[PDB]
Amino acid sequence: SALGKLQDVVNQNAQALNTLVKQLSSNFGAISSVLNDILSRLDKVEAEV
Amino acid sequence: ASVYAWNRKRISNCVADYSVLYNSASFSTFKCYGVSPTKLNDLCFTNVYA
Repeated sequence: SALGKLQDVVNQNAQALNTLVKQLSSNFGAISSVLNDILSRLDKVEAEV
Repeated sequence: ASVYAWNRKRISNCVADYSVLYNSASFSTFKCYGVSPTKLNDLCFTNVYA
Protein backbone atom coordinates (compact mmCIF):
# COMPACT_ATOMS: atom_id res chain seq x y z
CA SER A 1 0.00 0.00 0.00
CA ALA A 2 3.05 2.35 0.25
CA LEU A 3 3.69 1.86 -3.56
CA GLY A 4 0.10 3.05 -4.29
CA LYS A 5 1.60 5.89 -6.45
CA LEU A 6 3.21 3.44 -8.93
CA GLN A 7 0.36 0.90 -8.85
CA ASP A 8 -2.15 3.74 -9.53
CA VAL A 9 -0.08 4.84 -12.59
CA VAL A 10 -0.40 1.24 -13.90
CA ASN A 11 -4.15 1.13 -13.03
CA GLN A 12 -5.00 4.46 -14.77
CA ASN A 13 -3.32 3.37 -18.03
CA ALA A 14 -5.06 -0.05 -17.88
CA GLN A 15 -8.49 1.60 -17.24
CA ALA A 16 -7.89 4.02 -20.15
CA LEU A 17 -7.17 1.10 -22.57
CA ASN A 18 -10.05 -1.05 -21.22
CA THR A 19 -12.44 1.93 -21.68
CA LEU A 20 -11.08 2.50 -25.22
CA VAL A 21 -11.73 -1.21 -26.10
CA LYS A 22 -15.23 -1.38 -24.50
CA GLN A 23 -16.32 1.62 -26.62
CA LEU A 24 -16.05 -0.70 -29.70
CA SER A 25 -19.19 -2.47 -28.36
CA SER A 26 -21.21 0.82 -28.46
CA ASN A 27 -23.80 1.38 -31.23
CA PHE A 28 -23.55 5.23 -31.50
CA GLY A 29 -26.99 5.00 -33.25
CA ALA A 30 -25.82 2.52 -35.94
CA ILE A 31 -27.75 -0.76 -36.58
CA SER A 32 -24.89 -2.77 -34.93
CA SER A 33 -21.71 -2.35 -32.87
CA VAL A 34 -20.01 -4.84 -35.28
CA LEU A 35 -18.92 -3.49 -38.69
CA ASN A 36 -19.19 -6.89 -40.46
CA ASP A 37 -22.96 -6.90 -39.62
CA ILE A 38 -23.52 -3.55 -41.39
CA LEU A 39 -21.39 -4.59 -44.40
CA SER A 40 -23.09 -8.05 -44.66
CA ARG A 41 -26.70 -6.69 -44.25
CA LEU A 42 -26.83 -3.50 -46.38
CA ASP A 43 -26.08 -2.08 -49.87
CA LYS A 44 -23.11 0.39 -49.92
CA VAL A 45 -25.52 3.35 -50.50
CA GLU A 46 -27.31 2.40 -47.21
CA ALA A 47 -24.27 1.12 -45.25
CA GLU A 48 -22.29 4.38 -45.78
CA VAL A 49 -24.71 6.21 -43.40
CA ALA B 1 -57.21 -13.61 -43.99
CA SER B 2 -59.02 -10.34 -43.31
CA VAL B 3 -56.45 -7.83 -41.93
CA TYR B 4 -58.02 -7.88 -38.41
CA ALA B 5 -57.10 -11.64 -38.31
CA TRP B 6 -53.85 -11.92 -40.43
CA ASN B 7 -52.26 -15.35 -41.06
CA ARG B 8 -48.69 -16.06 -39.81
CA LYS B 9 -46.70 -18.82 -41.62
CA ARG B 10 -43.47 -20.17 -40.02
CA ILE B 11 -40.74 -20.59 -42.67
CA SER B 12 -37.86 -22.81 -41.43
CA ASN B 13 -35.43 -25.63 -42.37
CA CYS B 14 -35.35 -24.59 -46.08
CA VAL B 15 -33.44 -22.40 -48.62
CA ALA B 16 -34.78 -19.26 -50.32
CA ASP B 17 -33.72 -17.25 -53.33
CA TYR B 18 -35.18 -13.74 -52.86
CA SER B 19 -34.07 -12.45 -56.31
CA VAL B 20 -36.99 -14.35 -57.94
CA LEU B 21 -39.13 -12.06 -55.71
CA TYR B 22 -37.33 -8.66 -55.90
CA ASN B 23 -36.70 -8.92 -59.71
CA SER B 24 -40.51 -9.33 -60.32
CA ALA B 25 -42.55 -6.40 -61.75
CA SER B 26 -45.57 -7.67 -59.67
CA PHE B 27 -44.68 -5.87 -56.41
CA SER B 28 -46.29 -2.40 -56.17
CA THR B 29 -44.22 -2.05 -52.92
CA PHE B 30 -41.12 -3.91 -51.57
CA LYS B 31 -39.64 -2.03 -48.56
CA CYS B 32 -36.96 -3.67 -46.40
CA TYR B 33 -35.78 -2.58 -42.94
CA GLY B 34 -32.50 -3.51 -41.18
CA VAL B 35 -31.51 -5.50 -44.35
CA SER B 36 -31.14 -4.72 -48.10
CA PRO B 37 -33.64 -6.52 -50.42
CA THR B 38 -30.67 -7.33 -52.73
CA LYS B 39 -28.52 -8.86 -49.93
CA LEU B 40 -31.00 -11.52 -48.65
CA ASN B 41 -29.32 -14.31 -50.72
CA ASP B 42 -26.05 -13.78 -48.68
CA LEU B 43 -27.62 -14.38 -45.19
CA CYS B 44 -29.21 -16.97 -42.89
CA PHE B 45 -32.03 -16.58 -40.31
CA THR B 46 -33.16 -18.63 -37.26
CA ASN B 47 -36.71 -18.65 -38.67
CA VAL B 48 -38.67 -16.34 -40.98
CA TYR B 49 -42.36 -15.49 -40.47
CA ALA B 50 -44.53 -14.54 -43.44
